[PDB]
Order: sequence, then structure tokens, then C-alpha cells
Amino acid sequence: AFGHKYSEEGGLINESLRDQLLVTIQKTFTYTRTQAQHLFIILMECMK
Amino acid sequence: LEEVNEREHSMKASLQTVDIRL
Repeated sequence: AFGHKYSEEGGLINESLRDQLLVTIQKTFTYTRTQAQHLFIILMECMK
Repeated sequence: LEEVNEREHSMKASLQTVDIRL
């Protein structure tokens, strides 16, 4: 939900959310940026 | 109240990012 509106042109997400996403992941999923990253990649890649 | 809902969603995101920085 947060990835789709904070997306602009698909796989081009501004750092403001590149982290905001990573952090919500790092928070909601409690995934240390390590875990969060893999996810950030999948979300951006998929949501792209 | 819809404007309250949108603004408080932004306030929670800013507070969460501030906690991660701290």
C-alpha cells in the first residue's frame, strides 16, 4: 500500500521512501535493513 | 476530519523515521 502510492514511475522510488519503505519494513516487518533490503528489492522490482 | 486523517498519517511516518534516526 505504501509502496504503490510512493512510487512515481514504478521502479523509480525517491530515497525519501527508499528508506521510508526500508524503515516501515524495518519496523512493520521489524527486518534489520539486511532483511529489509531483500524485501525492498522485491517490492520495488514487483511494484515497478 | 479527512484532512486530520491524512495529516496524522504523515505525523506518524515522521515520528517513526525520527525514532529510527534516534
